[PDB]
Amino acid sequence: MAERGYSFSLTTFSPSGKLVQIEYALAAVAGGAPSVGIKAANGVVLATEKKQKSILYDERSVHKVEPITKHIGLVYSGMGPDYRVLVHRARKLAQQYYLVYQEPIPTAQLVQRVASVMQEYTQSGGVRPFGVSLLICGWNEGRPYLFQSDPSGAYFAWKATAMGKNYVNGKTFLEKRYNEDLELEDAIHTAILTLKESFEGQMTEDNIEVGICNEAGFRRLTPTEVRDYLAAIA
Amino acid sequence: MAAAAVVEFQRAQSLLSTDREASIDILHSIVKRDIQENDEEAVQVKEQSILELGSLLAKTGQAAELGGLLKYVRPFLNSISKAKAARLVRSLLDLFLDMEAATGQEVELCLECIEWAKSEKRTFLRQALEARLVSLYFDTKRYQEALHLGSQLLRELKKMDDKALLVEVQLLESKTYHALSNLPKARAALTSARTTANAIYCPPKLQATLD
Amino acid sequence: DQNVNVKVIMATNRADTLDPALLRPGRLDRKIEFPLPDRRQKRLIFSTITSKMNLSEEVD
Amino acid sequence: FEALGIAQPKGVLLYGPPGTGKTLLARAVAHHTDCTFIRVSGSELVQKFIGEGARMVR
Amino acid sequence: MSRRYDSRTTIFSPEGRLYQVEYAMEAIGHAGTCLGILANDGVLLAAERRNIHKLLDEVFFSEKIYKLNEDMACSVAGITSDANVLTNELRLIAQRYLLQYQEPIPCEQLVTALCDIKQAYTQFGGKRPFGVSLLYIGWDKHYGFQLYQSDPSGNYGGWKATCIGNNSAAAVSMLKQDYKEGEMTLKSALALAVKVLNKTMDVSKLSAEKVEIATLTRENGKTVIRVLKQKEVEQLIKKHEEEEAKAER
Amino acid sequence: RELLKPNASVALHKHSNALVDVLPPEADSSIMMLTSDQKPDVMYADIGGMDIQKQEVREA
Amino acid sequence: MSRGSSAGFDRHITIFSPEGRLYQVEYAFKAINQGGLTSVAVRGKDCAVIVTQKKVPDKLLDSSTVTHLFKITENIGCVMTGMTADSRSQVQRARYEAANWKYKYGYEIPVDMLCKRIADISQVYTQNAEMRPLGCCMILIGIDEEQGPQVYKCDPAGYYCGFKATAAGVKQTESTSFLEKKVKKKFDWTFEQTVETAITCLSTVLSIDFKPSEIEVGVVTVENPKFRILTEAEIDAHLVALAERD
Amino acid sequence: ELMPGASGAEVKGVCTEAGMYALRERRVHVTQEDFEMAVAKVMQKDSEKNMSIKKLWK
Repeated sequence: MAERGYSFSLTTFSPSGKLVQIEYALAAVAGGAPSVGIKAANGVVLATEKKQKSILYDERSVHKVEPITKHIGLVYSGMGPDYRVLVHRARKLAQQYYLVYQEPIPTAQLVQRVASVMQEYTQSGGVRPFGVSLLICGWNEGRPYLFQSDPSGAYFAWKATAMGKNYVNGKTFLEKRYNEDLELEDAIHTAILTLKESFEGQMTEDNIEVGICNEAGFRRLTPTEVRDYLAAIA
Repeated sequence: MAAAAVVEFQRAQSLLSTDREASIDILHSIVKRDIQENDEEAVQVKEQSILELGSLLAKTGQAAELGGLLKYVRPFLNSISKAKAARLVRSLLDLFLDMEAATGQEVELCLECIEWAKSEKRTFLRQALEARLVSLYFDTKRYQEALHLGSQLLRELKKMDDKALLVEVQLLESKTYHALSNLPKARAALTSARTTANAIYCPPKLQATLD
Repeated sequence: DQNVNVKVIMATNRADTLDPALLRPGRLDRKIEFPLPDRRQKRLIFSTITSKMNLSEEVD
Repeated sequence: FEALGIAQPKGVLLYGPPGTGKTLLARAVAHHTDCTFIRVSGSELVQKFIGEGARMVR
Repeated sequence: MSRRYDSRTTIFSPEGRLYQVEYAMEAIGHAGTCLGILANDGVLLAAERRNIHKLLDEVFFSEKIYKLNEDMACSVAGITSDANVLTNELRLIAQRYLLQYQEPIPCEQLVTALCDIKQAYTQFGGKRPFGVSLLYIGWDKHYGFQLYQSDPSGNYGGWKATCIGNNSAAAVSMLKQDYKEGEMTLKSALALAVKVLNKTMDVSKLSAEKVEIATLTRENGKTVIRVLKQKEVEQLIKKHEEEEAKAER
Repeated sequence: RELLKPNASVALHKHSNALVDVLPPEADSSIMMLTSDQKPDVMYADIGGMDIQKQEVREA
Repeated sequence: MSRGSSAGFDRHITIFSPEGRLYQVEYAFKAINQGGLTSVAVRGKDCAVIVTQKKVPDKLLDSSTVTHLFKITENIGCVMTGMTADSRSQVQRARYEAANWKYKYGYEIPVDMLCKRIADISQVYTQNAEMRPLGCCMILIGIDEEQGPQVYKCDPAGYYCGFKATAAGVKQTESTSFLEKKVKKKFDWTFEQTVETAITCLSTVLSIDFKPSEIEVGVVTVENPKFRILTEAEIDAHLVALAERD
Repeated sequence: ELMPGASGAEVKGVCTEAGMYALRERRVHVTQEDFEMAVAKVMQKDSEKNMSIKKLWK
């Protein structure tokens, strides 16, 4: 018939360069799942916590490592429903680029467009902005790239960053550590070790999920493979 | 990619085919070439070079080839330029230390290494080398030296620290000072160790010392 | 304070617990923080406490 | 001040963050002048003459 | 309920002005600073990114200064989030006016049109006004070289050197002190721009990663808008060392 | 009368009006104490965890 | 849990808490607990079984919407778990979206895609407080065409991922750990066993048990990919076998 | 040089923390690292605040 309810601003400016209600959203991604992203400089590899901690996981396509398109993949930390819309929206955006350019959407561009809805939800009454942060990968310009889009809509540029449990501590360890000039196989080994540092508990292959982006294209690594990398390194 | 593809085959071949005294000669020449290499990634090539030489470290033995070969691991270490790499090298060092050679050789190889890590590159590698030298010193009964090496470092790596590898120097210090019979110093090293270590997640070896 | 005894040790469970007279900068040199979730601690608490009470043969 | 004109100090505002030793200078002049420096930290804790503000003026 | 709250967004407050508009200015204060300076043959924008982090990859090299058009440039002072929406509205307006006009977009015309949207939200729609003040630099024939400043309050201003973002009062005076009316040329002005950014930041140390510098200089028949690569800015960071001496002397 | 002046307990007569003696500041206390009686279900030895915190308590 | 602190007007609005909680969603979990419905779901390789309790207030009923087993498309089937009012509205929305998929896709929809469409729609509810989220929980079962039988579970919010075996209802966590032991013990997946293992689990967690008439089992077998309700007879066949099984 | 500072409490506190850390160790010299630890922990809290709210106390 019609709906009203809540249509006045719910968000008030705090002197910090951010609003109060968005700041709270960033704590939400912190209590979210561990996800790590490191740019290997010959592809980008992104790794995420497979589990939602029930430890019955049986993945064959239900992943949180998802190809949007030919060379873009997304792994996230935070909310499930909020993420599904970003994935559906991302394909429409990538393709929007694919129609005009005949190449899909660069990392920078995809970020600008996803970011505008996340802010929209803030300023408006009767909505709340996402609780999701994205680790976005891509191969554009002849270089691998990795961007971080936060639940606010702000963007921070990162060659390596960590999300989930102990995210803050995660960023400083990466800032010092981050590597480049890595072979594909090595890319996986470094990524898994960084995931060990963020994520607690058991890792086997139904606890962590890995996806790689390189020249051939983004794909999502089979549960057998992840296991071989995990064992290999200290 | 070169370290694995030709170098390992050539080293295995010289040893398999012609005698242990005959191969030593080939082996010297192969390590000299290694400096330059023919690498297509400094990262990978260095991790594998250090690993293949590392077969010799384990014995440890007292051969002519053993002393000279040890010298090669040091420029190769500086060139490696990866954090993950440090743990690998640590392990090879552990094996050099378990099986004893002469007193003098073992101490000098580790001393020289500490200084080069500092020259060419980061404090992070300088620190890792240190854990081993201090370990070996308590056995040698060169305490006085162990005390100077460990005490000096602590302030410098403090502003760097967010990383797992640094705790280990602190762990080792405590043992050496406690054997030394300096309980304040042992207790001091302990003080630093549990605050820095946070949670276990760190390499199985690292967890093994922390507990 | 600065006695053979321990100085007054306090705990607060709220931001409204305190009084600005107590709160004032120029009284607290020290700030003791306290986390508790870490994976390591959980194993350590369990093994020491299990060890306090009697050992079974199904001990893991 | 009678000569200067302006009424003898009513409100003097010392403002800005602490750690610059702002309190410490106040103590110095207060001791020398032989005025009692009676510190309020934001509290009607140290009003005991009725123990609520607004009568802490009179 | 909803009838028992206050936020005085569309409703006027005892002040005679809305809370939401006044609060937006506070958020702008603790976010990265943007300044635009006038030169004799160009105009330039220099900005401090919202990233205080020690490691940036440069995925998007516009994280503060976005070049809208080949005739225009903008900066962001405030939250990057409200900027994202505004950036997309600007790429369309700036190019639309140009399709028709066939003349480099007037700096004034752009801001007044934009300011109208900023005020529209606070007055009606029940949305808060954007937490971003956008610093527009452009050139049109009938005012000459320009800099215009945009607010969340719908206030516009015609300037020759101004700064908005963090520690703005200091910043505008500092630009006035070094740079008078029509004094300084484009190259020497780029140096001046970095010098004020070094002093005024949310968090100290000025580096290539923390700064992005943009030039409007009129080339041979076209007005060229470029965002300088990290490499070029670095040559200006040493130039900014030289500039500190020069202001004093 | 030189060990008279500190703030401590003392005795006065009601109406034979003399400060008859002095008494320790120890006297005057209605507070109970349990040194370690009704022992908590924890000890420093009966945990291993809160290691990061083990330095902060030890010192204080 | 948290009840949140306000700094906005968070109290009756879904907008953030310092936990990251959304108020309306947390209230959506209490809607599950109102209905009394709990479901245990098991995945196999012969079939995907969903088994759930059927509500009886009185014995004058017709079974066409007393039923909590729904046809969300002819091959892939589902149950709504929780409060029956919220369930009917969600089933209704989903079916119009499902039919939309039929116009677009042109055929029988994968289990992964079906859960994903409901998830996006429920993102609209979750972000709003204009219209409160529907405090039902859906477990979709069905055979994805190449992969095999799948059991996926969406929350009121819309969080979905794959699992070896899943549960929904009054308490997810207690039901899952009981199911986890059943999963470890991994039985030979054929028709009789997968249905029976599902049925034993739902009965153990309640400790009330039931007759076959009192529960509704819905399977998607490799035998007929059609979504089928067993009915009183066919369930009974498992029950009598189950008694003889230890 | 390193601190951004903010408060009256903080400034003195660096000295207190350096001396205490040496006490826990049981050395009677103030180790070079003690001053570093004290300024680092305090610094780290203060630097953090301009991005997101926090405080030195509850």
